[PDB]
Amino acid sequence: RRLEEAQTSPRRRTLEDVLKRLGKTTRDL
Amino acid sequence: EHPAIWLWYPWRMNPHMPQRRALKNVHGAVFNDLT
Amino acid sequence: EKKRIEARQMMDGRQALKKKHLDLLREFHERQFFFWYERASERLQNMNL
Amino acid sequence: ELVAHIVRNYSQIDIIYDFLGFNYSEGYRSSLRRYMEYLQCKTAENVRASGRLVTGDKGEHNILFDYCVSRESLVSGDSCQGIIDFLYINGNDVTLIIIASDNPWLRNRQLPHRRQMEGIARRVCFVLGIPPSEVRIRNLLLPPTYLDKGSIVRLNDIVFRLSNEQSNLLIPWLTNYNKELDPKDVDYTALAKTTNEEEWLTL
Amino acid sequence: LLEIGNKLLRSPPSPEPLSGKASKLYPPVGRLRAEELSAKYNVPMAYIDDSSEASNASKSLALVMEDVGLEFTEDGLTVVISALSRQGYGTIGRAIFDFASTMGLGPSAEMYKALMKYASRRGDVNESMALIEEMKGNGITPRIGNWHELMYTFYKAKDYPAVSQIVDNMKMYANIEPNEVTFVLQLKALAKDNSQLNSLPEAIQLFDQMENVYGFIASRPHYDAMMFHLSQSPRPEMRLR
Amino acid sequence: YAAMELAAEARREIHELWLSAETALEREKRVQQVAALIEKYKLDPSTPREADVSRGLGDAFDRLLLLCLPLGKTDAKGTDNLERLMHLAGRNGRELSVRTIQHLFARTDSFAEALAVFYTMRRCHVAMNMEAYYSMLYSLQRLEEEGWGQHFRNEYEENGAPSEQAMDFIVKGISNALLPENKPWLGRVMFQ
Amino acid sequence: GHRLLHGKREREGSLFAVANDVKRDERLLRQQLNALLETPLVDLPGVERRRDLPADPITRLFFQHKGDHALYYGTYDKPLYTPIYDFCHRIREATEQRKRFVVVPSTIETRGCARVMHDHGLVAGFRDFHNDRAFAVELKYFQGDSTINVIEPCSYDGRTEFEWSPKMMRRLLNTHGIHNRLVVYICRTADNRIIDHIHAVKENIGGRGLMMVH
Amino acid sequence: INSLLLANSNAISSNGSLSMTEELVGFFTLLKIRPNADTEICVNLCRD
Repeated sequence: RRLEEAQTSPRRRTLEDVLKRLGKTTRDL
Repeated sequence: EHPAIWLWYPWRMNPHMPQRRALKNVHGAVFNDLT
Repeated sequence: EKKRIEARQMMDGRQALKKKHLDLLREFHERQFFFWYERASERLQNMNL
Repeated sequence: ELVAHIVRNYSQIDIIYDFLGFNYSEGYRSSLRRYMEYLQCKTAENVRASGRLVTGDKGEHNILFDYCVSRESLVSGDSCQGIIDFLYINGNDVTLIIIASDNPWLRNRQLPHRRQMEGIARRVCFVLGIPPSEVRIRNLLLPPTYLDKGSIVRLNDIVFRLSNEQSNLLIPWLTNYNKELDPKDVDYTALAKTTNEEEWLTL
Repeated sequence: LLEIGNKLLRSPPSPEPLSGKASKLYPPVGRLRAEELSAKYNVPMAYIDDSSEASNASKSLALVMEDVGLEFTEDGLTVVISALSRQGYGTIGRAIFDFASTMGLGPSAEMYKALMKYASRRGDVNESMALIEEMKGNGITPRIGNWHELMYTFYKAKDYPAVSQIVDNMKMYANIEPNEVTFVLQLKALAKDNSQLNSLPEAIQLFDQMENVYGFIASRPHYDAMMFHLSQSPRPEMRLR
Repeated sequence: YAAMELAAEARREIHELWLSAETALEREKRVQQVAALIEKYKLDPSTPREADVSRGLGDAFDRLLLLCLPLGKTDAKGTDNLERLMHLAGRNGRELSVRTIQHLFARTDSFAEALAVFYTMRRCHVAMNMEAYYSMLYSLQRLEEEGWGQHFRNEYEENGAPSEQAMDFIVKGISNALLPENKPWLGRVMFQ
Repeated sequence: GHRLLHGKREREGSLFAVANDVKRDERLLRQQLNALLETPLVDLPGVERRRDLPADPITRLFFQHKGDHALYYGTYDKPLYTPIYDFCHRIREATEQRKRFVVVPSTIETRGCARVMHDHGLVAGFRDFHNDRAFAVELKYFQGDSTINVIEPCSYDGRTEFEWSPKMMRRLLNTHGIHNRLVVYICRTADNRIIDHIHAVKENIGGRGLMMVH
Repeated sequence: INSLLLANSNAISSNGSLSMTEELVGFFTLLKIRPNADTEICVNLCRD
């Protein structure tokens, strides 16, 4: 019952996000 | 300085040694017990 | 199969025990070498004469 | 229909399936890591995860670190005493979770030494600035291919400091997760009894 | 002695220094901590007084032990534990045993035998074997006295062949030669063993060997054990013997 | 005849100096105070004859050797202080005890300081036991471990969480060493 | 790379501390190295792992579990002429000399056969029975005379071995037209467990013959 | 020690420490060994 009720009741992929995930900026390039 | 000790039945103290025995036995098994 | 696997594992455990005992012997030989150094070193001192 | 319902409802049926000892390909180590990280995420409130290291807050010292894989790491012809699977520090306490290897001649090299435990505690104190007074390590042993219900409840009790009712509230299926130690292996039962009955090595 | 032991069991004393004065449970009896004193001078914490509650209790126990006529040491604690265990006060005996063992008067194999005497009178093989395993776990090699106490545990438990098995197993694996008391117990068990058909010939040969091969000279207990066995056989040769 | 009483007086002065430098907070006062004795009693190896009080310093010699150790910074040519006493010991053929070596290397604070002491001992021909050698190497091992632990703690506050290298150092420890802790069986033959 | 271990010595692991002698004993040296390699251990016989412990509770009581200190146990050493032949010869000589203890080699067959002699009541006991090199047999006498009258191997020469069939075991049980529980014949079965002819005939099996004793 | 100092300089990401640079300088000060022009180069790179 708990499992059934808990099943019932409940970005951008650009260049900048990739570069910042990698920890580098366009200027340092 | 230190706490008082209130009883020293003396014979109790009458009764490393394994270290020497083991090392001497090892030396004997290495050299002194060989053809 | 079980018996043969146990035999193989026992052999490997024996190898490990040999490793430990060899490491233990190395110390004894190191200490024995030390006695030789003292005795040998002194005998050479007298050779200077 | 039944498998669709299973996948929809039991989001960690894979963890249950691997815990029961069904997975012969990889065992239960990865599922155990996922379960432990899941409980860490629900026990902390700002959790950052990485490949092998998951951290909570900088004050509560809630860190999980999967050191290596004991089964593959252990070579059978070497003499080394410390090989652990996971390392979890909760506040001021430290625990080493090791999945006991199926080889009785390697379980003994798997269980770390007292002085190595002391060194681990000392390094933890140096790195995280926790005083040496209240640093205490517990060594934890687990069955090789599955988990026991007793093993899981103890893992929750010491690693996460949550009781039985708290555990069953947090994860619904633990209530009736019924597993026992296979009687065919007495060596593990004795070794785990001793290790889990040990006291907190405190320095 | 039972009073002090019951106090120890019900409310164990504290090891904190300057504690025996503030407490009315263990009132006083008319910088190099005690721990390192005992560590470096091999002086048990019982023999050093830091005005602690445990030291107070130890003084009281030593007073009682000397009053009753024995001495405060391993030897006297063995006697005290044996006396308590022969009157069914097993819990009090164990309390005193643990208190002394923690206070520094070690757990000798003879102290373990004095502790086993309680299960010996009762006949509790499980408890006696548990005590043997406690010795083995604490690293005390069980001795001939402990083996006699296990033997007598089985004897009072009415498992007579267990006594013979214990003696044989002790000889072969524990590598301790049989004692005269060993023969006394083993003849006593053979006197009432029925597991086999050969109790009487086995006892006859055992007596003959313990006299001839072992060199021992039979005493009153040996004679009594042999004659009690020989008396229950209506066979004229055994009556003559 | 005066050499004997002078050796006794130097021994008593070293006794009282060991107490004086019992809370030696400032490093400068201690190092120069111990340096003063060297010239005042002319302990330099240039005095082989009876005038040397080193041969008469039966036990206070070790205390004097240990007193001049902490040289963390502002050496002012400090290492020569240790080197002179070490040369005296080497020429006298005095064998340093394991306890003396352990206490000496205990008073060090940094891995480089301990390394400098070790190389001073190797430059001079001083004698000791294999036990003392193993204790010395264990001291260097612990010094390295503490230094790396300090570095990782330093980094921990900036990064807010321990690094993967931080935890892997917590588990592994210092890398290859002549007395590892994953091999606790080795060292028993030497240590007693 | 991987190098294989050829002999039993290499497989069991052996330091070969001595210079070139490959067949040097090494048992003592390994024993004392392991001993100083440690005191929660008692001088009772050790077993390398728990599941090897005896089934009988009283024997489990005497046995203790030790990880690798269960090896190299023993005090005595090993004193052509296969071990059963030599065992019979030594016991016969000691019995004729009216001695008390006979140090005799400890192999699977010799040790099982000595246990069977104990069960049938020909030896008073043993010492150092858990040794894997040699163990002492405590011989038993009755009124100046020795319990063992004759003891001889199945291979009267040191060379030829035999294989007793169940018909052979029944032959022995009914030897010379009597029912024969008096002289005891020992046989090692196909399961490497040593039994006397009474049990072999009861179980309808035979085995390799070891000796006879009475 | 020049190679160790260059290791420190190139190890800005892999356990880079100015205190460890100070330790390597202490090696030169205390071990009684003449510094070098390449030592100057490496101390400059570590400083940068």
